[PDB]
Amino acid sequence: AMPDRMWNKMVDKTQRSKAMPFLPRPINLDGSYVGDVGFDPFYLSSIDKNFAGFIQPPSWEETNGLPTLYWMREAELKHGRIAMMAFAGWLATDFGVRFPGAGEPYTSVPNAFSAHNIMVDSGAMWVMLSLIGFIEISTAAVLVEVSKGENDREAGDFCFDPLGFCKGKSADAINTMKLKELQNGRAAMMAFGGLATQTALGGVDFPYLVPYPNVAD
Amino acid sequence: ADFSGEIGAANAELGCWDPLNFCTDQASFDKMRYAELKHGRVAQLAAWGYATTWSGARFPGCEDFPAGHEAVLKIGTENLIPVLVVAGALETLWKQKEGSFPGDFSATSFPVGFGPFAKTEADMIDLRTKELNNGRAAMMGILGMIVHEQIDGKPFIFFDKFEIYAPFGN
Amino acid sequence: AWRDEVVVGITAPVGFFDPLGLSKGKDDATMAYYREAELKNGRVAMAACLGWYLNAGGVHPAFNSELSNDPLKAMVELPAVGWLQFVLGCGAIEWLGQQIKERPGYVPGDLLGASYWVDNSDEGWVMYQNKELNNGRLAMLAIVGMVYQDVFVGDYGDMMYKQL
Amino acid sequence: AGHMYRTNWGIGHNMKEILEAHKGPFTGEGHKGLYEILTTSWHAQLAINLAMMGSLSIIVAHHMYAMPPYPYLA
Amino acid sequence: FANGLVGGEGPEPMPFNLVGEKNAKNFDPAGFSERAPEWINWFREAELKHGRQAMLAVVGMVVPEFVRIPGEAFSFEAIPNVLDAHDALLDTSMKQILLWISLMEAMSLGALSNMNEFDREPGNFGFDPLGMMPKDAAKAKEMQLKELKNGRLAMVAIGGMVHGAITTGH
Amino acid sequence: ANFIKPYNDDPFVGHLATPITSSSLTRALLKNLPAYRFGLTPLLRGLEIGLAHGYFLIGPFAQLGPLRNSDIGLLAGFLSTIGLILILTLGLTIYGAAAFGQEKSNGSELQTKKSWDQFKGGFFVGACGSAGFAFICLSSIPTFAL
Ligand SMILES: CC1=C(/C=C/C(C)=C/C=C/C(C)=C/C=C/C=C(C)/C=C/C=C(C)/C=C/C2=C(C)CCCC2(C)C)C(C)(C)CCC1
Ligand SMILES: CC1=C(/C=C/C(C)=C\C=C\C(C)=C\C=C\C=C(C)\C=C\C=C(C)\C=C\C2=C(C)CCCC2(C)C)C(C)(C)CCC1
Repeated sequence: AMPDRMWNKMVDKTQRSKAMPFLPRPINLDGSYVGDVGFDPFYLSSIDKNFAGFIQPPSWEETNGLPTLYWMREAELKHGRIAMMAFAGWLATDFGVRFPGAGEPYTSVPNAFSAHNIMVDSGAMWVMLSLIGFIEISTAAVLVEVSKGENDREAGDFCFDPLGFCKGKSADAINTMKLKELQNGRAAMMAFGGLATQTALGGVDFPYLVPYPNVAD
Repeated sequence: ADFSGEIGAANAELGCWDPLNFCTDQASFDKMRYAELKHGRVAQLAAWGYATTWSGARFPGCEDFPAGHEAVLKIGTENLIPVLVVAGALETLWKQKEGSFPGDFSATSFPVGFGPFAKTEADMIDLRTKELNNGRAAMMGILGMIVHEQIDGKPFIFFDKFEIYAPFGN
Repeated sequence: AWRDEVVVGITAPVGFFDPLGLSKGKDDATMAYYREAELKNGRVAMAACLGWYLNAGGVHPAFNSELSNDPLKAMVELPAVGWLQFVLGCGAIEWLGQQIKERPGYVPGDLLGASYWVDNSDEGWVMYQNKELNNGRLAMLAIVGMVYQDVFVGDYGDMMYKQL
Repeated sequence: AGHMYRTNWGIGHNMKEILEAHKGPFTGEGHKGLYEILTTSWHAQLAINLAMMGSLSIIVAHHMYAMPPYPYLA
Repeated sequence: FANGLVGGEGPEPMPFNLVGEKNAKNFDPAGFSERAPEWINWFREAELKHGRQAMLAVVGMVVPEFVRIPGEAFSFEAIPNVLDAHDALLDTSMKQILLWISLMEAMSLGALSNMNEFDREPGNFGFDPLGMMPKDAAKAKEMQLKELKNGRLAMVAIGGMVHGAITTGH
Repeated sequence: ANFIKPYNDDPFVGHLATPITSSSLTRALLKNLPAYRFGLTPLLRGLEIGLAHGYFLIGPFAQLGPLRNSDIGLLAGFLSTIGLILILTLGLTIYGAAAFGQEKSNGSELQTKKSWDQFKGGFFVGACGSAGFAFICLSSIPTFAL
């Protein structure tokens, strides 16, 4: 009606998306972040909300607010890293690899598709949860600091480079490297889906296919 | 333009109720008015006929014919053709009076007009309005009846047929 | 001009909505009739919706809950005396409404005469009025949908949110 | 429920704000001014508290006979 | 006339136009365009979409030989009537189809949300993989006109097709 | 928005313009009631009021009176209603005498002796007749069944 539409504020009509020529370009995907092909059909990057409020209630204190892209990038990176890790583990477990010095519980496991249940029953999953939680809390606080505007860390930057693969490297090269991580991560995320749905419906194997003629569920 | 003055306006406020703007100029209005009147007059007679027949009355030599639209389907076409011939003739006879409201056939060969029925201009307008209104009602009525006949067989919805009280006719 | 003055009814999802342009050449009086009809049809729909929902739910504590839960079956079961009172009563209110309409300053749809205290300058007033209209518009469509379901599909209960 | 009102950590509700916001077309300024009254008048507080306490006692009487709460009481 | 949208301007004839010329030039008897100028863009987009879908529907109807498709469930031999397929594979294939159609359609909302303010040409989703659209505007418009004309034909075509079957052995 | 304002814009009168007191509905209903309607003569005002009040009074007596279950219950109810109407009529007569006096002049002002007397007379006729109408109606009740 009369009120000015937020469409104007959440999209740049002058320019247009690259992956999607028809759609206009989201005003936030300006290319600063790596891997930006201007792809946000749902214009989620343009949503105005400090998602950092999840970690710390906004009412607690006045903060500048973490830009949406920062939060979104964080999640994308995290999801990707986790997915890549999971994929490797699934296959290795399928190959039979078990912990060095492990015992019957691990050895007996029939297939990765069945490991979760047996492990949760064993209780080891609980142990992992507590450990993972510690990591989450120890590393998450940084986001609040960034939103507060008191720190200038970038998304995914945990200053973690033991082997110095990227130490003293041309910025352009660091860029391609980080993109490589993102690309591999995105691939892994999609990969896990089949590694799950297919296995559930069909059976676990190197191809993890489902008996087309036979039932799946 | 403003046809509010024309007879048959819905009411003082709405004026001419033309939802789809069929009428644009006086020329069109005259066309539409003529049609409305013709359909109206025809319908008024139709309702009367349908009721008479459906209730059971039949002319001499028509005691075995069916009633309703069923008649048109079953009764011989040969005995229906007369209707067309008696109607087409009338179509030719009626003569529109120039410079007069649509549907005025005063110029017809046989005497036709307000005659003794109307005196003042107001009386004329009243009779005209009543003719139009009753026609409008019948137009809806004949449809309502036929539709319900097909739907349930009850053309009158609440009763099967009318019973007449004609003392002198007896 | 109605189009140049109307404020209530124009909302965010679609703004002014007249795809078929059924109001382009209409005068103020015709447009007033339309708005009054819109509101009345909508308000009656809202009420009908609530009635159907209650009956379908089974909360019809009248006549010893003898009448059926199916709203359409119940109507047939209701004695005519009940229906006559309904029509006549509504007719009475209609007469009074006509009196109010004739009075100078009538705003189409206002039977409480809220014009005496508030005008459309107040945004709160226009907004609340919009809510009535919007909910009424939705209700109109709903009552038409529900009847279809009961008469053709064969159900008179929610087939959308029932599956928790 | 005890974590609904603000104290010293930002999060929470301020009763004054809640009361003042609730005003309508038929009630003028609404519930404005009530907070000060109930935070500066013991008599006002006692009124509400005493009425509610008495009302509770009456409820206890009804609910404690229909639903006997103790062994060998009924 | 719209706002310059390619269309109409057709020698194509039509003797059943109740109101207006029998030609297809500027075919807008109802007159929705002038009454609702702001909806012209939307109407164009909807027209194109309906037509394009119809053009695919006809060929989909003309391939009831189960050709290029395996699977007993999909066997056109098993499901002789192409029409029966909708209910035949409703929960096995129709749902799948919906998934992709739905995802694709939702992604276009950004453009359609404010068509008037945005500059995208109605119906132009930048899809010319073979890069073969007459570069010349003169013919470019002609090409567009062909699409519209063929699409309009298709829309009507499908109706007859399907219905026809509803009244024949197929 | 305030739906309650001082009446007649007088902040000091003992009355308020609430939706109930001053709404189109209330105004319309009260304007057309026989008591305040414009044009009605004193007699007609009384008649309408009487016709209305007599019809609903026969009910209570007929269905809950001492002889309700008797075959002559409706007749008894009618008689009882007539008795009540007489009592009310006495009241009207007495009120007029005290409030208006003995000789009047204005005329056609419900608030004068002559007008009041005419009003009272109308009430009596209307009330008694209305009660009779109810007797005839309640004698045979329609089931409105087809
Ligand atoms: C609740 C309500 C309402 C109301 C209701 C009511 C209150 C009713 C009442 C009613 C009434 C209360 C009525 C009455 C009636 C009456 C009548 C109807 C009467 C009649 C009479 C007559 C007709 C006559 C008589 C006579 C005379 C006058 C004398 C001589 C003799 C004779 C008999 C002739 C309404 C619905 C609105 C709405 C809602 C609310
Ligand atoms: C509407 C209205 C109103 C209201 C009212 C009300 C709400 C209530 C009322 C109520 C009432 C007002 C009641 C009454 C009652 C009465 C009674 C209950 C009585 C009874 C009586 C009797 C029982 C008697 C008997 C007898 C006779 C008749 C004769 C002689 C002998 C003896 C004495 C035995 C007002 C006023 C505001 C205003 C106007 C309108």
